[PDB]
Amino acid sequence: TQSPSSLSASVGDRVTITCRASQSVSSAVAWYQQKPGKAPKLLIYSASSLYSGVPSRFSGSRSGTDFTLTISSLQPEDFATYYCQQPWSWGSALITFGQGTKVEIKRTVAAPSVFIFPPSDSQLKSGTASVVCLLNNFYPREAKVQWKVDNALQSGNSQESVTEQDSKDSTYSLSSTLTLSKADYEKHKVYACEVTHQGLSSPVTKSFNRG
Amino acid sequence: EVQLVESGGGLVQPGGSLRLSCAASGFNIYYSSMHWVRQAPGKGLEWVASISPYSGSTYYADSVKGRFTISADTSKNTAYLQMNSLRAEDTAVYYCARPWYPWSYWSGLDYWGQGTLVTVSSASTKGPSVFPLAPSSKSTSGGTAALGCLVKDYFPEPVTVSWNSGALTSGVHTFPAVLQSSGLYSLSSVVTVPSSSLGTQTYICNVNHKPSNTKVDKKVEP
Amino acid sequence: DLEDNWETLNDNLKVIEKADNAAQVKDALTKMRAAALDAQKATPPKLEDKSPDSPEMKDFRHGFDILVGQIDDALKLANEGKVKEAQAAAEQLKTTRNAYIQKYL
Repeated sequence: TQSPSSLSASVGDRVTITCRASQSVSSAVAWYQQKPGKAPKLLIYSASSLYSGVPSRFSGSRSGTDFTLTISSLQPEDFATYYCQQPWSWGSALITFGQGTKVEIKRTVAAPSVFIFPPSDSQLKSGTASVVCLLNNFYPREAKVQWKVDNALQSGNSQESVTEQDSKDSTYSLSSTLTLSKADYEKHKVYACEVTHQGLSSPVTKSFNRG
Repeated sequence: EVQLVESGGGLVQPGGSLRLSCAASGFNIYYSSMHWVRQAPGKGLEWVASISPYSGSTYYADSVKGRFTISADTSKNTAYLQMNSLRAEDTAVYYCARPWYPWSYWSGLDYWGQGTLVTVSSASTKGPSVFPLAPSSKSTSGGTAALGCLVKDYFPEPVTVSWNSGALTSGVHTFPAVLQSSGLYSLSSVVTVPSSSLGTQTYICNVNHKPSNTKVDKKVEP
Repeated sequence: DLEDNWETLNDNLKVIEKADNAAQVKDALTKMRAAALDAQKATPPKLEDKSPDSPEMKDFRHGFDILVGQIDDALKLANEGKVKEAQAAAEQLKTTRNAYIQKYL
């Protein structure tokens, strides 16, 4: 139902994640770590107990109706998603997990390289056209991709996808796919992909003419 | 050393049934509390059910109450999650977990299975269609060029994309698949290359889709 | 009566902690299970004039399904000779009990 929150931080940073309880959070709470493709790992048990093999830079505390996970000095391998196990309340489900918090690497603004690709001839034979737009190696994650077909701005007929932060340069990349019927694709000439991002002083447009 | 090894996940249609296995090693599953925790693609952890075998006490989240049924076979030392009347929202990686003592679930779940993917969909397994993403003729005369492959209309996840059979990894970007409204997935994989190599060096994308036993090598050129 | 039922549970919990012989802890747990099951059918002040079908009353009786289950757990360990385990199990009812006082008092 819910996606994880996100948070940007550098190595060496002090980060404190807060989970909110509907009462005096008392002792029976836990904190988990999860990296993509892998099961969560128990980090802190019973509010403040350090699970075995967990570095001492992780700590867990509790105050009033709040309880917290603190990483005193973020290390490169601490970039992961963090989950809290909420304290039981009377009548509640036996175990409940909080929303989830993804810690990502802060880095300097990087503008995307932008490339557009017309549909193949193989695919036009099938009855569908897929115009693809690439935004390569940018940061931060927030980019806007405006599809223009013969200067008519489009909405509702594309899909996006973003990669996880690159392991080497901590950038993102995004693919947008405008999908038209073959008949609709041939009724138009100029296909443009307009990209706006914090790293661009003004939008970047990439386009081609059909034929 | 406590080990939890899962199985039984796979494909099932809406309304179908599927039974997951959590095989326990290193302890006697009779004296424990076993828990199922699931996670839908891109979302968070959701606790689903738990059983204390020795006592038979059993608990369920509301979202699965009446449809799912947790159980254990102590002779086989495994716990089960019988999933009936499944729906698309039940699509998730399902984990099994267990606390330190059979009664310490509220302090944390120490041990976790590796998880098994369950995909609920009426789609039939189908290999992908691969289309080229040809490099723009008018790219930087001596700079960077981008090319790739569009892997379209396959079910289920996953597909593997490689380039030049592994010889090409720098600059590769294989995107997460998106679920088209037909029920089939599609993704793209791109790589940036020196503009100069376009006329000489050869770029092939290798698209493997194990579920359907489909493997498509497609050459990309201007 | 509800407040009596909790007096039972809190007293008998102490009996388990302080017990000298397995017969003590089993007879304590048995007393606690009835008080728990008894309390489940009561209604507390904070929900005096709430429908028996309401969310609040469903929550009330649901919480007791946990408390009874945890007792049943300890009772089974005791009946099976895992009597030290049954004692540690019973410490968990303090967490359950804290969730009660937090919510209804």
